[PDB]
This record gives sequence, C-alpha cells and structure tokens, in this order.
Amino acid sequence: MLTAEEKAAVTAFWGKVKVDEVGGEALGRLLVVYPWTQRFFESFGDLSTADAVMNNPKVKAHGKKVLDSFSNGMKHLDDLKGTFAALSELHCDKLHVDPENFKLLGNVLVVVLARNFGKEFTPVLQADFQKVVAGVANALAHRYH
Amino acid sequence: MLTAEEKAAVTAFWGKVKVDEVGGEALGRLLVVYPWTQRFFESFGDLSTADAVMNNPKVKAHGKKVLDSFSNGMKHLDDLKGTFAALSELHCDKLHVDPENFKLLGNVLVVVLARNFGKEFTPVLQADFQKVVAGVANALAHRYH
Amino acid sequence: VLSAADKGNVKAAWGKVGGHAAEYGAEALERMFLSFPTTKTYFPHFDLSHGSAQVKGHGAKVAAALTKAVEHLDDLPGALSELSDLHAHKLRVDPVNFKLLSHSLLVTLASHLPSDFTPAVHASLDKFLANVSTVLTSKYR
Amino acid sequence: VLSAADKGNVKAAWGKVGGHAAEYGAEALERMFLSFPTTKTYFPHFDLSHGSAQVKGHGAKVAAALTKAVEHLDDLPGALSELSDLHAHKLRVDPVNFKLLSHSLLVTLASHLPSDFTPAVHASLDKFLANVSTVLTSKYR
Ligand code: HEM
Ligand code: HEM
Ligand code: HEM
Ligand code: HEM
Repeated sequence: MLTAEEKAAVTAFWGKVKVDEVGGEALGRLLVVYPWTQRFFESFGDLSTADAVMNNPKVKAHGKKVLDSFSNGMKHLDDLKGTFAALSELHCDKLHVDPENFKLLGNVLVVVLARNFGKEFTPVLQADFQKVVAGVANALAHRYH
Repeated sequence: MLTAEEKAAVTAFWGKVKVDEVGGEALGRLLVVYPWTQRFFESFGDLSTADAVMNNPKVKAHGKKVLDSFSNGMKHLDDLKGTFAALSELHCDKLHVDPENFKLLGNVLVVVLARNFGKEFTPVLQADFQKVVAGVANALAHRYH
Repeated sequence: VLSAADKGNVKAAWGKVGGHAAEYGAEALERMFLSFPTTKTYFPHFDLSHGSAQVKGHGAKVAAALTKAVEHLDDLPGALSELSDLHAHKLRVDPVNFKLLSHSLLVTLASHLPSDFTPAVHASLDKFLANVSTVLTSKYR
Repeated sequence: VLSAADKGNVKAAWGKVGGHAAEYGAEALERMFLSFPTTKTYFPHFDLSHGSAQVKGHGAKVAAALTKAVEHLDDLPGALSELSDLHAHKLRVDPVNFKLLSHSLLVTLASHLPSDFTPAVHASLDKFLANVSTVLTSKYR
C-alpha cells in the first residue's frame, strides 16, 4: 500500500474534499461516461441524458454514500480488504457488478478530484490516489480472487 | 474452489491431454491472436507470421513448460495461490506482464482444448476448466491484489 | 480494426460454418450460461434449462446477426444500428459479457471446425467479434 | 464508435486546449510514468527525469498526432496508419498502456479545463481516445 509520507499527504489532501459534491459528480460521471453502469441503477429514474443523470436526485444521494465509504477507507488504508468486506459481498453476491467497473469508478473519482482541485491535484498526489483507488477496487473484488 | 465431482471430471479429462501438443499450440496462438504478447518473447526469434510463431522451436519448448506448470496446478486445485507464488513474483517483478494477459492465455488454452477434443470437451467440462483457468490467472496476479 | 486478410479470414470461416450457424449460436449461448452464470441475469424470462428450445431459437437470431455482420464488414455501425439500439440504449449490456459470449463462440467454432480453425483464423475471428461487440455496446445514434 | 455529438465535443474540447496541446501532452506522459511506472519500460532509451527535455519534446509529438486524429475523425485508420505500424507492428505495445495514457490525459485535461470538461465532453473524449488506442494497437497494414 502506502508509505508514511504518502499516507500523510493523501490524508491532508482528503480534508479539502467536499465529500458529498464529489460523490455525486463521480457517480454521475460513471453513468454518463460508461453508460452500461446505468443498468444497475434502473430504479433511479430518468437517465436518458447527461444532464438528467447528473441532476438525478438518487444518483446524487447515492454518490454521497459511495464517497462516505471511500472516506472510511481513507481512515483504514492499512486494511482496505477488511474495511470493504461487507461491500465486496454486496456488489458480488447480490449485485453481480463486474470488478472492472470498480476500477472505472476509481479512475472517474481521480478525474473528478483533478477537475475540482486543478493543479493542486499534483502528479505525485494523483499517483498516491491511483494506489488508493486500485487498493479499494481490489478490496471490492476480493470475492472473485 | 471446485466441488468433488468437478475435480474428478477435471482430473480425468486432463490425463488425456497431450501436453507438448497443447502447450505448443496455446503459447503460439496467444502470440498470434494477441500480437503484443510477442514483445515478451523478443529473444525467441522470428515471430513475423502465423507460420513462424507456431513453428518457432522456443515457442513450442516454452509452451510445453507452461502446461507442465498448469499440470502442476491441476494437482493443487485448493492451493493455487501457494503453487504459483514464485511464478507470480517472476511475471510481475521480472517480466512486468500485465495480469490481464494471464486471463487471455487461460482462454486460449480452453479454445485449444476444444479444438483438440471437440465434442468430448463438453459444456460442463469447459465450464469446470473456466473455473481452473480463472484460478490460475488470479493466483499469478496475487502480487497485485 | 480489420485487415483485408482479417475480412477474408472471417468470410472463409463463416463459409465453413455453412448451415450450422444457428446450431453454433445456440451452443455458444449454452456455454456462456454454463461457464458464466452471471450472464443469465440478462435473461430472467428465458427457459435456460439444458437444451431449451428458447436458447436454440435465440442462438439462431444471434448467428443470423453475425452472418449479416460478415456480409457488411466495411460498415458494421450501419448494418448493426438496430442491435446497437437494443444492446446499448435498451438493455445496457456490460461490455464484459460480450467478451464472454465471444470467447464462448470461439470455443464452439474451434470444437466443430478443428481443421479450419487455424491460429490466423482464430486471430481474425477474435478481432471481428471484438468489433461487433464495440458497435453493440456503443451509443452513436 | 463516435456519434455526431461525440465528434463535436472532441473538436470543441481540443480547440479549447489549443496551443497548450504540447504542454498537456508532456504532462500526460509525466503523469503516466509517475502513476504507472511499468509504462517507463517502453522508454528505456529516454531520460525520464522530471522536466526531461525528451519527455516534453515527445509530448509535443503525441499531442500533434492527437490533433491529426481530431481532424480526421471519419478515417482514423487512414490518418494514423504509420503510427499503427509503429505501436502495433514495431513496439508491440500492450493495449493496457493505452488505457493508462488515455486516463492520464483525461486527468490532465480535467485539471486544466474545470469549466469545459463537462460529463458529456468527458464521455466523448474517453470514446475518442479508446478509438485512437484501438487503431494504434491494430495490425491492419
Ligand atoms: C469504488 C467502488 C465502489 C464503492 C466504494 C461503492 C460503494 C457502495 C455503497 C456504500 C453502497 C451502499 C450500500 C448500502 O447502503 O447498503 C453501494 C451500493 C450499490 N452499488 Fe456500489 N460502490 C462501488 C462501485 C460500484 C459500481 C462500479 C457499481 C455499478 C457499476 C455499483 C453498483 C451499486 C448498486 C446498484 C448499489 C445499490 C444501490 C441501491 O439501489 O441503493 N457499485 N455501493
Ligand atoms: C497464465 C498462465 C501462465 C503460466 C502457468 C506461466 C508459467 C511460466 C513458467 C513455468 C515459466 C518458466 C519460468 C521459470 O520457472 O523459471 C514462465 C516464464 C515466462 N513467462 Fe509465463 N506463464 C503464464 C502466463 C504468461 C503470460 C500471459 C505471459 C505474457 C506474454 C508470460 C510471460 C513469460 C515470459 C516472457 C517468460 C520467460 C521466458 C524465457 O525467456 O525463458 N507468462 N512462465
Ligand atoms: C456477439 C454479440 C451479440 C450479438 C450478435 C447479439 C445479437 C442479438 C440478437 C440478433 C437479438 C435478437 C433481437 C431481436 O429479436 O430483434 C438479441 C437479443 C438480446 N440480447 Fe444479444 N447479441 C450479442 C451479445 C449479447 C450479450 C453478451 C448479451 C448479455 C449477456 C446480450 C443480451 C441480449 C438480450 C437480453 C436480448 C433480448 C432477448 C429477448 O428478450 O428475446 N446480447 N441479441
Ligand atoms: C493516445 C495514444 C498514443 C499516441 C497518439 C501516440 C503517438 C506517438 C507518436 C506521435 C510517436 C512519435 C512518432 C515520431 O517520432 O514521429 C510515438 C512514439 C512512441 N510511442 Fe506512442 N502514442 C500513444 C500511446 C503510446 C503508449 C501507451 C505507449 C507505451 C506506454 C507508447 C510508446 C511509444 C514509444 C516507446 C515510442 C518511440 C519513442 C521514441 O523513440 O521517440 N505510445 N507515439
């Protein structure tokens, strides 16, 4: 996972993140950029256009919960597997989400942090977060491994 | 991983596999179908055409070694992560093979088995081997996740 | 993107398939459902029992679409526009499933055509199915 | 495959990038090399130090080829034929690396264009880069 310096830089940065807004944007972007992911959100309502997706109340409410779980992961970087154990079982056994999709969301989250933070999201900090989201995606995919 | 009946069906079929012929064919087909994988075998010589790859002596020799290693995995179906631990470290730290290629070789092997055995390689039998090749692929990827 | 050779190889393979296309489409589905049970979730209304007439009738449609594609290798987007509408807009099939069906198809063709399923034909059929899959998962209308 | 909407989003977004294409090209490469250090094995002859003149000169070339691709959206195989020979025939680049560079580029553009990098533009650019990647990884001669 991460070195002590990588952990501290990642933690300090995460404190600036408006978790609710970033979650809605990331989940929204996932459904727009990778539109098959919308199938899992059939019951969320209107998903016919990019604007409808981004402004969908349920997409935004749900992105919040996603990013809250990510924030929890940020407090447990040493044991992401144990931290996401319940969510790994849910997404596999009950939701049948292909693990490739976990990597796509992780990457969309990275792109969202870049858009929201501009040059503050440095190459080094992006690299640190590439490890985090790779670690989270693998923790979620454990029920396949 | 597999049930008792699955292992039994899988072990019985595997005793019929001509490892030289299937190993040579599988590696060659990997290099022909997914041509970028040739980069990993640059020293093997001429890989410019389909015919050259298949008849390349080093391709054949090495293909046989892979399937010997698969045969080894076939004897330790419940401890694949342990059986492939050294090889995982080799393919990552020394060869830098992206783990998505492990899946592609797994699938090539299945297609080769199907081509070599036809009807005898039934859907049930194939399904069981899909579980096997996914298991080997995941075992060789262990250094990542 | 397909070579001239790829296009020739696909047409050669499909000539060898002949009137067994529907049969191979059915078997490839069967192998997909059995090897990859998660794919069954797209078919909650199907009889998915071994040898079901429904899977057979469906494999004939899949194979007919594939022969249409084989007949239109210069314009797959134009030929498969309606199927793209169904698979991308309507059903929203995760692209991973297309790889699973493509693999299943290759297994089926390899088992039935061991002399004609050369490594070069294998390479060309893989690319062709990847291309069909790309069109079917893309929203471009 | 790209819709008419996609094509317009790509041209419009790349137009916004404009003269900064070279800089963003280098920053994308730098971000890829830093985040995904195995990509560095494709460039063992390069000096990959931060601020490397080679990396930056090379980013200008990648950006220029993207510009060419943006101007030839209706025939990417035709316009990018020489670069296919290079990446698919000569270098034999694993397609995973194209996803890594594509993502690195999306990260780069997002950071520099917070207002213009809308969800729709993001989608279109992702598809465009996937399309370029497919062409550059294809042996179609
Ligand atoms: C970074 C990886 C992901 C994380 C951390 C995450 C997190 C979560 C969380 C916290 C929940 C709520 C569970 C509950 O309240 O009981 C959830 C539910 C759900 N997730 Fe994810 N998720 C991830 C990736 C994905 C992806 C990629 C998809 C689909 C492509 C997906 C599909 C779903 C669905 C359909 C639900 C239930 C929604 C509902 O009806 O309420 N997840 N996820
Ligand atoms: C998926 C199942 C695979 C198995 C069971 C396997 C097994 C092996 C074995 C037993 C060796 C001999 C190394 C030793 O014992 O010292 C080897 C070497 C090697 N492997 Fe794999 N491998 C697999 C997949 C792959 C893939 C997909 C690639 C990518 C092209 C790859 C690339 C290599 C290379 C380049 C060598 C060294 C060849 C040489 O110069 O001697 N392997 N592998
Ligand atoms: C080789 C690529 C594929 C081709 C050529 C293909 C072709 C077809 C065809 C011809 C139909 C019949 C449409 C009609 O009756 O008008 C169909 C329907 C359908 N396809 Fe596919 N398909 C492909 C891949 C997939 C995959 C991977 C899935 C997901 C596992 C899928 C899911 C479905 C579903 C759910 C239907 C509707 C079935 C019904 O309700 O009758 N397809 N497809
Ligand atoms: C968006 C996708 C890409 C584009 C548009 C692109 C474009 C280019 C261009 C324009 C050149 C230089 C040709 C010249 O010298 O005139 C080049 C060379 C090269 N590319 Fe790429 N490329 C892409 C992806 C990749 C990736 C992902 C890798 C591997 C990580 C890679 C590896 C290389 C290497 C090793 C060279 C030769 C470097 C040298 O000796 O100067 N390319 N590419």
